Amino acid sequence: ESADLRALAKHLYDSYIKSFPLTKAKARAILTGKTTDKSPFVIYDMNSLMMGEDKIKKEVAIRIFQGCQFCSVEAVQEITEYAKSIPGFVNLDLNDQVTLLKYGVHEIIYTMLASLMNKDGVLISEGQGFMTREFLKSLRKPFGDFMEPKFEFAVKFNALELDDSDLAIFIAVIILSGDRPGLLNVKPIEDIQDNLLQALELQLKLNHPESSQLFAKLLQKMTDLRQIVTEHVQLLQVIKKTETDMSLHPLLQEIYKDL
Amino acid sequence: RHKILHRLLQE
Repeated sequence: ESADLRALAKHLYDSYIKSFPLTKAKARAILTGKTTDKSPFVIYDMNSLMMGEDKIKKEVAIRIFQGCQFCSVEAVQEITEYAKSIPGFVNLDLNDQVTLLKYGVHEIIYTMLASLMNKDGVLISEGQGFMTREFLKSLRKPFGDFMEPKFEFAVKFNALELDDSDLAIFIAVIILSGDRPGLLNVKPIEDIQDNLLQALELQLKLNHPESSQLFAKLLQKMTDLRQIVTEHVQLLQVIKKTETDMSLHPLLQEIYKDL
Repeated sequence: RHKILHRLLQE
């Protein structure tokens, strides 16, 4: 019934608060100055970048791209911790869990990245940096076209004014996608996603009673996500070829290969 | 095959 679906939205929301340190809540506080706490160090150019190293953790584009690698890796670890709390996920065939995560974590990275973005830039190092969108375009090809698709998604996506408790179910719906290439056993995956989709719809009716067909609007964006992902994998294919001083992190390499 | 993922999962 409706009761069991609110319980599921609650379990998911709690796991999400526990698994993800910088939530959309904090991120909007920071981005609005409404935190009334220490503003982030703004990185708008080459000099601001190198002055910034104190609040952050050989070529600039190559250094930016490879620093995002450590962030991606800690994201994959947070998202993997999170998936394990999705009821019935860990009881799946371990080979299915790996496949769902492999195809899922980048779609969730771009989903949650949008929480940290406005039209002008994106929070970095857990909200204590803010790197400008223009500075990121300012990078040298093929690095100047890396974050611009994500800024483009984030501005349309942030329109739906979702909050952490909507995103917690939405994330879980993305992971439990029964149509991932290579799934040994689709049905029990689709059983869980059916429940999650029902929980998401309830949550969206309750938390946004004025907002209408937010549920429908949000399922079409799960498509926008897959293309920002395939576009992303190609741009890596290119720079893995054109730039071979660069090291791809082992974990990132496990994911993107056979994708 | 996916030894870091297998390991993050089964951790």
